[PDB]
Amino acid sequence: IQGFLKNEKDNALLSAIEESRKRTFGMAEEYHRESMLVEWEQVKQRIL
Amino acid sequence: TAHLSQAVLTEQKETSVLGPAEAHYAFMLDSCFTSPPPEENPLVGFASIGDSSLYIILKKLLDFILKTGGGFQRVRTHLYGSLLYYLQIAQRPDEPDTLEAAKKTMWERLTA
Amino acid sequence: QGEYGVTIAFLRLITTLVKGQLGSTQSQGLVPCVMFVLKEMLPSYHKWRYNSHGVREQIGCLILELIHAILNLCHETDLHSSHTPSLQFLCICSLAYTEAGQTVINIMGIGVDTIDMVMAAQPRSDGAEGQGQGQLLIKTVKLAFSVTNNVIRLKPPSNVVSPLEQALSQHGAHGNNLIAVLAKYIYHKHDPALPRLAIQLLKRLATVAPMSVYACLGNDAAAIRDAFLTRLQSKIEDMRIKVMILEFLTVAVETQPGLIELFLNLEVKDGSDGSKEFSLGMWSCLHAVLELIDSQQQDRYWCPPLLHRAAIAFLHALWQDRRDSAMLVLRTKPKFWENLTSPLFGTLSPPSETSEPSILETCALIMKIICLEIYYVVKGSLDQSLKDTLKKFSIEKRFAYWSG
Amino acid sequence: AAAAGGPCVRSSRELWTILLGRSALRELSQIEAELNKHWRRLLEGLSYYKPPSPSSAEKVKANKDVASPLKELGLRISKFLGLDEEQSVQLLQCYLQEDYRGTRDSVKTVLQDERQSQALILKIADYYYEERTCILRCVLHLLTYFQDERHPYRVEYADCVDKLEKELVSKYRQQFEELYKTEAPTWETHGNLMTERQVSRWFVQCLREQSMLLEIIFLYYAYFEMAPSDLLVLTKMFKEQGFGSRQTNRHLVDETMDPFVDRIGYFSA
Amino acid sequence: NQTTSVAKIAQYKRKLMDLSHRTLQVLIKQEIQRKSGYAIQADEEQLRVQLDTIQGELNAPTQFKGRLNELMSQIRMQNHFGAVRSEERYYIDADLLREIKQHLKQQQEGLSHLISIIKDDLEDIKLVEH
Repeated sequence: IQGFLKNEKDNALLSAIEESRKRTFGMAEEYHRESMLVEWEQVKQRIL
Repeated sequence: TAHLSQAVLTEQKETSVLGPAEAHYAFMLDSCFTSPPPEENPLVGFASIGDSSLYIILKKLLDFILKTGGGFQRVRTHLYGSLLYYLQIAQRPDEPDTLEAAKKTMWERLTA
Repeated sequence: QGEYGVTIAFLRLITTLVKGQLGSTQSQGLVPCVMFVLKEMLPSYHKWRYNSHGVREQIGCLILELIHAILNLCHETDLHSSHTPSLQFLCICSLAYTEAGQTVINIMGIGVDTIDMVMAAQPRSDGAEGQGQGQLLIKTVKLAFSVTNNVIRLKPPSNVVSPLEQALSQHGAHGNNLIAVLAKYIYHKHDPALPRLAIQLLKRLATVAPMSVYACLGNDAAAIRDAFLTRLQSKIEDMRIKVMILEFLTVAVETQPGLIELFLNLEVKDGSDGSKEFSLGMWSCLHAVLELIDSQQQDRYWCPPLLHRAAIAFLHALWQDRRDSAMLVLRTKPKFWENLTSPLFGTLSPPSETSEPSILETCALIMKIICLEIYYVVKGSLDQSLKDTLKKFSIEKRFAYWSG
Repeated sequence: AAAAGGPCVRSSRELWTILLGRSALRELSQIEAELNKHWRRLLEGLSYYKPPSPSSAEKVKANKDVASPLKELGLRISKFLGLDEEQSVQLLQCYLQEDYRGTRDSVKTVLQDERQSQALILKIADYYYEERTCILRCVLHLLTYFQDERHPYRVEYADCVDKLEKELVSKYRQQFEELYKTEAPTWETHGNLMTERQVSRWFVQCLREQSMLLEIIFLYYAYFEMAPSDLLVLTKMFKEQGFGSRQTNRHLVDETMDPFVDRIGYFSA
Repeated sequence: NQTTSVAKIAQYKRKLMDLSHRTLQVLIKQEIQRKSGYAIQADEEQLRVQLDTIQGELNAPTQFKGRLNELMSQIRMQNHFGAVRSEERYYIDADLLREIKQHLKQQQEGLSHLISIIKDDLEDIKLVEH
């Protein structure tokens, strides 16, 4: 019961870190993508 | 705190099959474009996500993070892990980038 | 602490302040107190600690007496001043759209057998105003039905079902069907005000629910009918229960087809000539309707006009809504047209004397039945007791009387 | 039953609903004629309902108007309630007229599934306990109102009290002694439905009936002189019983029952 | 003789129902008699949990039995008003009805060829499986 209730928790600690990491890193691509698209969402009216 | 978070993280999703959580997305599927019905906001058990109990559990966890002295490093790692799982109860899920959600205007996104 | 001395004082205070704000613009001044009751207290008082029994039930009773007071305010109708919502409109919308409404549903959902069980458990024979826990629970559940019967009077007309109206008609898959619980209050004997407020709500779910009231009773439907009919027949019953049963059966003709056959209970036969005969079967509602209009028992038991009106209104709907499988089975009854037309052979006081207007409706509704029968039964197949009743109406010059 | 022109013998609960003014009835003559018909149930008290008899059983067997499964359940009700076979067949047909929450024909399957037949016998026990209670409630209510200047049926209630007076309290005293001395019912004596939870509910009803018998004796002697002979009898009776406390069956008392024992104690005082 | 075969079938299916209920009442008693004096088994608790679930579905007031009672109440009330809905006997031309018959004919002989081919091919494939 005590190796089981170690491994449940050490996996749960890694999991609690992991979605915070990988959500913040996916949010790095998407932040560049909308920033690129918002500077472009200035430039085409500077053009027009 | 992990199992509290996991239980809300099924509640949210099966109330998005046979509960109130689907309603503001199910209504978005109607062919209604002039003089709509009213809108009402049901919750039932989903209202418990607003308890005083959940705010008391947040305090008592921060109070214990302050009361644990530095050398209790293994106690502090389980409490920082607890506060991460508690802050997953306060997590918004991933919404789908639909060409229909992209129509909801800057007025609806400020008057919902 | 689990004890509510200031809460009980506050609910009594706001109840008295609302009851004391009729004829005043100060109703805006109680909105924060009323919203605190509708949001923080009404959704939560069943979720609290208690140290003693009946205290929760008195808090629900006092919350619903405040809400019943708000929902029986008048408005002195100005139509031109301010853009501000009334204390009653804010209460109506809070009950239509939130857990406030679901708590009123949950209190109507307590069920009759639960009230009967509390009254069977009591260590007493309670006095007429003795607020023992069953008579207190009957006050709380009557107030819940009264609140719902006022929200469904004061909702503005709109093409929209509110969550209160939807949760009044929804099939909660791990619970009782609510309409079956609402109808089961027909069994309650210890206060005749409770089944009347339930039947008044059923007369509205029959005209607002997007699903049949008969399917919503299912296996109970015939047992509930047998009980409704036993009370409609019973010669010790509250006259106003008989009125509300007959008017709920009028609405069963107007909007609930699957429910009205169940109550008509037509027992059928094969004809010698390939036809189908229809008869008033052992549980036909029309056996009680035919007694309530019989002149030759009104010789003995005074049928008070508001009840004769209700029996005649049900007969007008059966003729309007072309229910001929029952009309054929009334046309064939001896004395039917003589008893049915007997008020048109009475005499009225002038309009400047205080007559009961249910008699004016009774005569107007009998005139509608005569009109519909003579129009539909094209110049031939009309009954001979009707043909000689119209002849009697002309010979007695009742044309000239009803003209005058 | 409900097709033959037999004079139906009312429940005490129908009479109770009328005397409470919760029916539609308003005619002095319709309350007079029912009191002058029913005063003997009030003056028979709880002993209006009697124990089983072989002659009652043979009338029930020989009857042709009660369909046999209602006799066969009536004979089971008779054993389970310690009740006369004709009164059990009455009680069953009153329940099937008042509180059977089904159709006239679902009565057939409730008399063919034994699981439902047992559930019907148990609901008829609870109906018998409201019936016995309502005989007492009617007398308590006559004694509450026969002297009130305000009461709409005061004269008809006094015209009942003078017809109870000279036999009432001595029989209600006998019924109190019967209820505190009687031994608890058993599964051999009453049948397999007489489990400890029904023996408990029987004893709670016996403690209710003991307290309500004394409540009616108190609200008699508040208007009529107690003789020294009968203070001396009542003092000896309450001395034996120990003012409610020393019941034959005190091995059945829980924390919900001793509040009825203190109500017997308050009236014994 | 065709009608006599229908009458035989309408008896012989009902005689199989008698015999099936008799097989069932024999097997029920033989299994109780075979396991008498033994504790409840895992095969038998599973069987009861399925039978409890099925008996729930059959008694649920919103399932089968409840629905079947309103289907009857709707069909009767619908028919009561259908027997008042006034035939508006419109006209359709004789040669419009001729070409509608010829359309439905070519569609039906076409369906007959598809109902050949699915039987033709389904017997042919069984000659590869053996």
